[PDB]
Amino acid sequence: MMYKEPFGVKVDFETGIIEGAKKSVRRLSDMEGYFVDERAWKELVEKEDPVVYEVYAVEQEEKEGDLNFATTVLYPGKVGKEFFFTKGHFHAKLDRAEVYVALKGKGGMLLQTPEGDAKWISMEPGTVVYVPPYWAHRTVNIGDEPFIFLAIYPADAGHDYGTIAEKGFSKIVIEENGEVKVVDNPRWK
Amino acid sequence: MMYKEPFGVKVDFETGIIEGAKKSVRRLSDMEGYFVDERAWKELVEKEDPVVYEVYAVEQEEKEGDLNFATTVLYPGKVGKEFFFTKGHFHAKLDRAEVYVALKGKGGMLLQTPEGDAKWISMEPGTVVYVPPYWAHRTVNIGDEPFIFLAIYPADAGHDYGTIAEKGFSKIVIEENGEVKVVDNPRWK
Repeated sequence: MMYKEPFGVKVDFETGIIEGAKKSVRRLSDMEGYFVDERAWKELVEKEDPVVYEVYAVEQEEKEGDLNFATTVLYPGKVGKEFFFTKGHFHAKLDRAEVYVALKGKGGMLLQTPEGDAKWISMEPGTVVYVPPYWAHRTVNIGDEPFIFLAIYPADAGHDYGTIAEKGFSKIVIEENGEVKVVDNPRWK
Repeated sequence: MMYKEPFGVKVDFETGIIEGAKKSVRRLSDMEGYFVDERAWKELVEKEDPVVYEVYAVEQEEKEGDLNFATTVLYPGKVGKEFFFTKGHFHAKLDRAEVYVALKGKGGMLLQTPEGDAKWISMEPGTVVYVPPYWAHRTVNIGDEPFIFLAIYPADAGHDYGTIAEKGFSKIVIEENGEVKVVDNPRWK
């Protein structure tokens, strides 16, 4: 049979860049509906429209058994009181796991079951997080430097319904009085 | 529903040690039959019998779509002219990818299809390697310090060590006149 060609690629742990990867940039204007304080979001778009995160994906063709990987630079910031985050993956094939790996910065992972029972895991350099089957997840930057991480998902997991852009997550992550706080999301029904 | 608990663990990128992950120690005496030079293997066993490599492993119950992960401290050394390696596996379920991430040290990967065609990939820090479906593989240390790395594989890939001592890999990796060389395995048939 014709076997796939194996390869090695370099990754900078200080910049998350992979040479040759499929780059993708998400600005704040690409995240309408996602943050709670919708007016802060408007003010911050017109006046800067900052970069929220960069992804560097190395994805295969979507077969059972095969693996994709991805680095993300998630930049620091706030939209109101709420911390910058990724859009949030919820899988098409639900019982896939994912392994995330912290490379540089301070952050964490917001997780939730389909019904919205929530879990928060802190992430410093070196922390490897196992996302189990059936869990949604989104990564948040809770520090002052870019949070960079490597992600390893199955090729056949996908991203769709259970949508985050209209529905979202049971809890949000915010800064109250210097301190980090996982609290309830008022927009979650 | 019954859902699995997500978690974080802490991986030291300077030492390989995952906290509370449970070690496997393979000392030279556990790799009988693996290195071309059987007689240098006996000699080096009698005298010292060192730990060739350690594995700190976080596994799930094997279940299509779940992932394990594990670091390896592959210690440095040689058996005659041939550098120290992992025993290396074909998977029990063959069409399964892995992804490796090199953390410290200097090394490489040896890879091979069921029919024998080899492939060598340099690994230094930053090197992520995609091990595609249907390939066996073995990690090799080629410098004077430990080669430490992380691996993420499908939880149900299983473990075929049998084809690899019995038959071998088609190519071995040795030091010859100071420079690292990848050559044919005299054992190979």
